[PDB]
Amino acid sequence: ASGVAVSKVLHLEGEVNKIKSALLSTNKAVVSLSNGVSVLTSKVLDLKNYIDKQLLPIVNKQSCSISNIETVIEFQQKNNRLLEITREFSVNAGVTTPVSTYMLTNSELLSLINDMPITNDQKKLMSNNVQIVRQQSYSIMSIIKEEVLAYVVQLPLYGVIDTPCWKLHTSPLCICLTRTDRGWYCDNAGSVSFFPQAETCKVQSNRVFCDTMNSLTLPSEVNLCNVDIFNPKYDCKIMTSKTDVSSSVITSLGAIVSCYGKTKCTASNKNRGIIKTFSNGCDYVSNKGVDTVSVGNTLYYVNKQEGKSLYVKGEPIINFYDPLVFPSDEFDASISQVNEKINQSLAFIRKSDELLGLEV
Amino acid sequence: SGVAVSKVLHLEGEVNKIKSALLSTNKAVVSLSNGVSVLTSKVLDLKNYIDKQLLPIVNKQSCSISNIETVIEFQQKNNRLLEITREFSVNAGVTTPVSTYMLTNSELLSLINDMPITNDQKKLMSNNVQIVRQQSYSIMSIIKEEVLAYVVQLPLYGVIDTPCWKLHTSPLCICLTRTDRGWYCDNAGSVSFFPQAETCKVQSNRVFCDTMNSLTLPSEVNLCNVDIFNPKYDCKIMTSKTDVSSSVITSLGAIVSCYGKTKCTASNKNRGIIKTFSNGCDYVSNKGVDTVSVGNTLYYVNKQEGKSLYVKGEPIINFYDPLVFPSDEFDASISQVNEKINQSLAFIRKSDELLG
Amino acid sequence: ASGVAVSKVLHLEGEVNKIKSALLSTNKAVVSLSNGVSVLTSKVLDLKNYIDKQLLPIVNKQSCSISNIETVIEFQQKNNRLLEITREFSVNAGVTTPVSTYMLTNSELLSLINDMPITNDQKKLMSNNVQIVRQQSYSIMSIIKEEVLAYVVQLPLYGVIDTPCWKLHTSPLCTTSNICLTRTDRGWYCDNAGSVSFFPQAETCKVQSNRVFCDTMNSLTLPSEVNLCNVDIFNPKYDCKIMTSKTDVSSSVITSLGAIVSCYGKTKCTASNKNRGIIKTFSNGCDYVSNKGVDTVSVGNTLYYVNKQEGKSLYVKGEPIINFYDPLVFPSDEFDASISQVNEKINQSLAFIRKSDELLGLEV
Amino acid sequence: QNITEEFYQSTCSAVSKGYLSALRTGWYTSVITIELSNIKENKCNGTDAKVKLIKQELDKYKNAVTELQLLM
Amino acid sequence: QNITEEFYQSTCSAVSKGYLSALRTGWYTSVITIELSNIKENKCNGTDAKVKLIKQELDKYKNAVTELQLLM
Amino acid sequence: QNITEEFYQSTCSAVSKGYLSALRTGWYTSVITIELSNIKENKCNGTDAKVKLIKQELDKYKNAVTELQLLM
Repeated sequence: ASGVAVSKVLHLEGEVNKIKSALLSTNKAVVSLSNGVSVLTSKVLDLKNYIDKQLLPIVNKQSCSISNIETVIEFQQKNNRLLEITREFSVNAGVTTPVSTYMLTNSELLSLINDMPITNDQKKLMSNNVQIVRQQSYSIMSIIKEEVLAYVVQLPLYGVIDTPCWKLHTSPLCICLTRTDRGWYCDNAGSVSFFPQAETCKVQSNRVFCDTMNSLTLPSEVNLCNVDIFNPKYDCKIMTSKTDVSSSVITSLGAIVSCYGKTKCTASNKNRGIIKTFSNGCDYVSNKGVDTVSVGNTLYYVNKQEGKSLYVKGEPIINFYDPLVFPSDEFDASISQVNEKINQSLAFIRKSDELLGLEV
Repeated sequence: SGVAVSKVLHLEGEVNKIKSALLSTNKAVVSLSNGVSVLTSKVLDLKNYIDKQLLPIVNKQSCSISNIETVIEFQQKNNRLLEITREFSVNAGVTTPVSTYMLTNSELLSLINDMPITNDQKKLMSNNVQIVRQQSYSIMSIIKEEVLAYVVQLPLYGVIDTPCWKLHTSPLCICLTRTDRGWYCDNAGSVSFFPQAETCKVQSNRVFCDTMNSLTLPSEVNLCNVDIFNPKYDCKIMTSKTDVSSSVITSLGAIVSCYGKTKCTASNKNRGIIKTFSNGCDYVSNKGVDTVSVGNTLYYVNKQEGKSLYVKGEPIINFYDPLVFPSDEFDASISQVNEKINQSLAFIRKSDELLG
Repeated sequence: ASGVAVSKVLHLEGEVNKIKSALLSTNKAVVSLSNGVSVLTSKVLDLKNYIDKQLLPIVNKQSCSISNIETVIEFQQKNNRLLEITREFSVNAGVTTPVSTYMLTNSELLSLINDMPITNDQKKLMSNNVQIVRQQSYSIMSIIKEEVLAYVVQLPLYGVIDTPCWKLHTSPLCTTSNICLTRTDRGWYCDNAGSVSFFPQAETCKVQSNRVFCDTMNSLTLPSEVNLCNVDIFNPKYDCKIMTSKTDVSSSVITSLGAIVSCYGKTKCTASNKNRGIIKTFSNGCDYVSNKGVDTVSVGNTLYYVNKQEGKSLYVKGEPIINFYDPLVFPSDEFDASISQVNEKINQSLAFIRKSDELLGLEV
Repeated sequence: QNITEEFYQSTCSAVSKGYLSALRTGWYTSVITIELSNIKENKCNGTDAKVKLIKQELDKYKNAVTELQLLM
Repeated sequence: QNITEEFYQSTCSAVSKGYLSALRTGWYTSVITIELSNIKENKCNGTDAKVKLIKQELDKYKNAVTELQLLM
Repeated sequence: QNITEEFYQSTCSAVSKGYLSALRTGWYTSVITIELSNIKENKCNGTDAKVKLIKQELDKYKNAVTELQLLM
């Protein structure tokens, strides 16, 4: 139909120009996308450069400080003991007593004891009273260098053991007399050893530990001084007075009272108050039944007074460590979606090339 | 022939060009696909760095800091328990004086206002907490991992507010020297006498003694201060058949006993030698004399004031420089990238619209 | 109306329709890519928001804790000494002895010594025995505020020096019913200005080498005649301080260079030696034994040690502590190479479009 | 100044008058007790695997307490 | 060896000759002073909000100083 | 109870019988030695460049050891 055929060719002269425009828009479309991606790309690069130049170095300085710190803290833990010993020698100018448990631990003390040149009876005794042994010991710094410290421990050796001791107390008697040989007495080889300074004897339970260094040796006759002062077999060490006098001496299992003159004394009890009044003379009172004794206006305590309990509570300390976790899986899913979209974008192009037809 | 083949054929010379046009446009799109594939892998590897390499290190560090903090806080919240175990460790379980770790001031006062004594005694101790701490013991009693227990043992005073006095003695010239030096305090109608210096503490006009190792005497011993052969109490004396000379330094001065061919002299830090002693017993006051010199040995009647020392300290500073990110600018560039994609889809929608 | 021409026209539909489809696929191709990049973009945005909102703040809290910690640790290091001094005053209720090396360092002690009002002979002596001087000193807290601590150090001044001293030991002595004597004036003796000073408490004298350091405070002054008491007790020139006993008695006193033995009555004594055992038996009387040849002495059943007994060495080993710091490094260079490749691909993608526009044409 | 000093030439000696006494004649005993603020150790991998500070601190402490337990 | 020892049988006693004296007869007093290297606390949010180490350290110290202030 | 107490009115005095002795008459000396677990300082840039903790800790220690070396 001659005239429809011209209508066709018009559709088309006219088609080619439209498909020209079509393609111009498609190109601008592709240029827009190029730019997005150029920008996006630079923003990824800057992101990495943040991590590498800004973040990473800070995370290393911190790894280093933490290492420094830990090391220091571990210095003080792994030298806890060397460090305590130098504090001790520092405070006391190089000679301490008693021998601390930093200076000499229990398994070491026992070690040394089972090596001392003494009988098993002595070795056994010391093994039970490690406390007293430590207090009669010295610790004498001997060689000190940066990487090693050295010091002599000096423990006591007992020349005799398991002998009857006894502690003597005295009060006035009424002219007046007072025995001036108070203190500890222990039997030594056929004689009595007498220790007159309280500082030299330690006592733990029924057990006594004295230092013979400043002791006096006496004949066994001194014990007759306990019943008769003018005992003709040993002249008693006494102190006189031409005037009335009165006081109280507090012993270990009670207390002596010497009440002479116009002075008034009385033993009381924490439940019944005053339970005895002393007349002129020498009485003795047991710490079982009496709790205080009162000479004139001064008050003696025959027993330790039990007091108020104190209690300091503590709370558990807690450590809050909240870890940082990343959404790895979801992420990979989105990147897996992005590779999927590129795969099919190349499909659509391969399809298009095929109509031109480039095959690839 | 009814159509103009010349329009048809011309309309081809164009068609081949637009074919080429589109082949280049495809290659253009294939190039971009590849960029994005590479870029995509580099984002993935970036995340995997953060998740596998960086994140775990940031957690190990959160953990070490927790460990450390805890340890440091252990030593702060047990400051006191830890001092007490050091004390008992050093002294083998019995200390004196009673430290302030062992017993704090509000606790010491707590215990004092609970002691079975008068308000006059409670008040006295409250003012001299120092002396009271030095006459106390601290005896470890029960020790387990989670709790420590120990008896504090404070002193109780049976009498208070009594006249005390401290006696000094020097030689006198045959020669005599009184051998009853030491403190003296009035006890119920008698004098208590404390002969070891170690047993008495003194703070101001106040004295604190321990009756434990004391001798009880009649009030007649005080006549020994004026007359030695006092017929009412035989004085404890020590003789010598030969000339002798020395000096005793007291609290408010100093005694001098200068006998024989010995030369003594009291001096003063401003005028030097201000007195020469002849044979006999003189006494010198610490107000006017500063040193006394028996023979060649030199006694100091007063503490010599010395050189001040001073150790300066500097404030320690802590440099914490925080790490901040350019959030806003960034979002602006990503906002730009979404804008470009929006209009890239516009240009395609436009193009599809011309195709049907 | 028709002919070949009608063919050619259907042919031009022929190619033109194919190139229409070609372009439809190319558009869908571009829409696919747009979406990829939209997703990728959001995933980069979320990546940054992780670093900014989640990671960054934790890295700052940590910078802060490390600062806090360091400061605290540095507090205890830069106040090591102030902090030891408060511990000392705290433990002893404000008065310590001896004067620690926290309280007073060596260069300071020497500083003070060369400033004391004494002769160079005394200044020199103290300089050598800093140990003894520290043990005869006190340290008395005086003013204590939060930012500053103050305390008096109290060192001893020696009124005389370089005088003959000697230490006297005594044991019992006995007629052979018998009587006994024991001299009760044991202790140190030092010459003071024409008289002897006598120190009877062991606590008051320190001794270092041939050097003695006593405190005149609780001392007795005696005439030089007391020294005749060492040879004759009933010396008519000074009545000796003695203690009697009407009964036999026997013991041992251990001195510095040996040991005295007093063996009377039915008691048996013997000096032994760590190599030959018992090397002497004492008869009734007073003997003396040197610490060079004798190692123990044995009165009755009690055993005296004339010399310190050397014992077992102990040794506590230590190991070097190590610090493992393994730094975190990033593959910067390779990365840049991939990003450099991605910019290269975009460059040539624009080339291919510019080429295409040129055939349409748009000159660029 | 309450404290003064008389010197007796007759008996070579000085006395220091004017002090006020306080004679100890008894003991007061109170039992003080103290709890430990314990540390609950949170277990996790730290920076250095050989460094167990929390533990090494408790060990150190449990040890000091053991040495003392053995003095009795 | 300057130190020797004579033994007198006549008077059961040993003497140890050859020491050199130094008798204390006075006191020298010097006033030492020591400043604190204080810590200026930088305020910011840390790892654990309940842990204020800088403060707890000063508190600890201010306390030790208070207890001593009360001995006078 | 092994420990008892007799009181003699005749001689104002109390005796406490029933103890068992242990008289020191000698010394036993043992030489203990102790090594330092030293710290090998790993050198690197930390958080604050002015803070050299490892060093300041050794310095502190080397000092304590110097003061003691000077007592001999």
